[PDB]
Amino acid sequence: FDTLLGFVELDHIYSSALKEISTKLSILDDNFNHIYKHNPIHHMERRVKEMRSLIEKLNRKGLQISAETAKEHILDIAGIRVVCNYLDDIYLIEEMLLKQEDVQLIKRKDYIQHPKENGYRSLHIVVSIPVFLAERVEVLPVEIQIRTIGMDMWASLEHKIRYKNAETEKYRDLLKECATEITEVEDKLQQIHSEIT
Amino acid sequence: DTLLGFVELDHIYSSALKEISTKLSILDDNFNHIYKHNPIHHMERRVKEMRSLIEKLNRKGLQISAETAKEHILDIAGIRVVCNYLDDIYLIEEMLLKQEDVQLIKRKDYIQHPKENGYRSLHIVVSIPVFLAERVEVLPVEIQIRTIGMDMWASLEHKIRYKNNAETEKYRDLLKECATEITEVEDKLQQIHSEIT
Amino acid sequence: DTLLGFVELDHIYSSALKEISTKLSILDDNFNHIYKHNPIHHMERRVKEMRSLIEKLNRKGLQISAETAKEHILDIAGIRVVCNYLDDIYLIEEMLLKQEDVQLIKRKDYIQHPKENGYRSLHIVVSIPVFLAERVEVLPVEIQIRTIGMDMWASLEHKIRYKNNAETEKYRDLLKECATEITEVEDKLQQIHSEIT
Amino acid sequence: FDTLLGFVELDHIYSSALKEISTKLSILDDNFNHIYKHNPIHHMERRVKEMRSLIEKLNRKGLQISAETAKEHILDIAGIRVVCNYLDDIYLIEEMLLKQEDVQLIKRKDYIQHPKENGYRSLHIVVSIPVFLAERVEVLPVEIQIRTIGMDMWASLEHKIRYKNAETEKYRDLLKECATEITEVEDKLQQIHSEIT
Repeated sequence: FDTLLGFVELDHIYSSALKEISTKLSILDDNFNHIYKHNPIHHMERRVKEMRSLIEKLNRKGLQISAETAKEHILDIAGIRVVCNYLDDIYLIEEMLLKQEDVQLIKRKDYIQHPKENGYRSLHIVVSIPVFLAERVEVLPVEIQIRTIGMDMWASLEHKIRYKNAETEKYRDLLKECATEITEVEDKLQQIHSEIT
Repeated sequence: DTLLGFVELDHIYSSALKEISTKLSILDDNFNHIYKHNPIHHMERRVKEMRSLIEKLNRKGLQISAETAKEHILDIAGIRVVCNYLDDIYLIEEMLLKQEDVQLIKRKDYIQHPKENGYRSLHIVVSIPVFLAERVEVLPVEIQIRTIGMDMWASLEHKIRYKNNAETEKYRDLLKECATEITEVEDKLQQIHSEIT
Repeated sequence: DTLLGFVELDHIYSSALKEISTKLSILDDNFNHIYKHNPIHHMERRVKEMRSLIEKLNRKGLQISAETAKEHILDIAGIRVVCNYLDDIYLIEEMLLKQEDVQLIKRKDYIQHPKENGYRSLHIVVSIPVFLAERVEVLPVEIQIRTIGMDMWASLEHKIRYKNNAETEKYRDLLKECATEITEVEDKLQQIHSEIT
Repeated sequence: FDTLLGFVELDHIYSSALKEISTKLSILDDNFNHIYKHNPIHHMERRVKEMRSLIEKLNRKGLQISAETAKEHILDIAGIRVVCNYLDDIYLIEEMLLKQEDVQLIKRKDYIQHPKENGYRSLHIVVSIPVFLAERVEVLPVEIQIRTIGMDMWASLEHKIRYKNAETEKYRDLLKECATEITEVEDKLQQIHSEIT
């Protein structure tokens, strides 16, 4: 059906958006290491929301179900997580990214500055990037989650408890202890690395 | 010190290659999504090694430094885009050059007018911005767009000149015949492919 | 349940493809280190999708399950090894089949004896052990070894049959001519390459 | 010089060795995730010792300097670090690897069972693997260091203090605190993950 075709196109163009941001981030990481001897980025992961998740979300909001609706109302269709070696790399990567001429900052939420009640810590920014296609240019939003390795280890276990669902409450306070415990050890590693660089 | 400049040159022109690769990969994928055909067969990136920069500077009587190479050699970074069919070459060019941040610097169409020795390729030098940690660099990249068959020829011819160049005269008439025979069969394959699409 | 078997089939035959890819990549690299020439131009792996397994099972009147497919279809996993020159094909075969953990199952040389329609490739089915988390599987893999030119032909011919197959008769005489013309030029390029090496 | 050639060959064949082990590990990781919903491996890194480090080491031992000497006396010429998500993945990966028919265990040292005085924790195993080359098979040793993410974060900062050299003593006891602090939080994450899987 015609409606179906748009969502296939949607997956493809947002994947291209991820390619654009990944290359910028890789170049930033690589040049920081060249000038300096430190790679701010440990690894990255990319994902594009599955069409079924998009329709569900659109259904939830009571909106007309098409790809054009999806673009307008869901801005983390494309997501990239940037896992950093040290806490200062997180803020630093953001500065290096957002000062680029063709990167527009759309939304920002700093769960490192303001941790979640559960203990989740990450830096969330939505940015827009031009994507040049065969016969047009698309300016597309991309959700970038920037975090430390420890933050990433915490968030993945928490996530694995939630979706797979009564266990979350059972582990809620102990996961908060780990989020606190992970924060503390990462600032000690941060301040040792700050001193020697 | 002089040597460091060339390491810097390699690094930043390699970053330029990543930027242009991503654009091309996105074009190829979008072209395929629209017309059910992948124009690009493969790509190969290369930065000219410092010894290839110096002899070219020497041949021009230029002072031997990375900044002189930067100013005077526009194929320091080169990417070969190998296409499945001859008409794909000109579609990749059109799709690339209409991007606002891609500027055409030089163009020479050895497909429209082959070299006497039989060589064919479309050469365009374009400029691309590279966003680094603490500065932006606009760098030229030489793009050689050719068919698979043109690439097989050029690789062998390139493998006649560099190793034991004296024989370049010995095979010149036979390599011209092969270039003609490759052209002939690629036009037949092009028109069979055009008819069914 | 039946569906799960096929997901398992895809996964383990994909692992077989990784094992054989690594062997071939190591052979290519070592051949290059000794003789200053890379025999392999590129490779493409593919697992036949479940719909391609079922119709083949149906065509044979076989019960529709992953275990029946496993027993009766030896090209579930296929890798195409595209070589730079015709003589490289037989050297890759010899180098691969002498490995103690590679067993030849089937061989058919369409280069020595092309198909009437013009197709050429060397087909060998080999078995490879795949070491999994909790068991070892010895799985067959169909390897199609061909030159770049053979690959261009087969891709177009393959693109005549599957989409709008009626025209397969229309282009049959013209595709035969192209296969002949590709053979002729690849033997000239082979002998120029052999002489300088 | 003739001696030089052997060391070039050495780098190449030990790199092939790394390719063989990487593929096995990737298949193990991927199959564990298929059967179970957990990827034991977070990431891997490969390195082959630089020729200058090999000569220095041979010089240190007062041995004749050739590639053949190097193979005999240096068994971590090829090294792969396997960074695991949880502490139990480390032991588990080892079991899955060493039960494979063509993997021979050569040496083992468990710094997780027995931490270093500084606080370093990792599992070190040297294994041998057949590498099939163009015209021979080589059974080559490979050093595999298996560790947790936290262990890897600890070890990299410690390493960055040592090579870059009076700072090591300054940070010695504080790095020991982090090694202890990292251990504690990783066993809490381990026991939460053990309970829900």
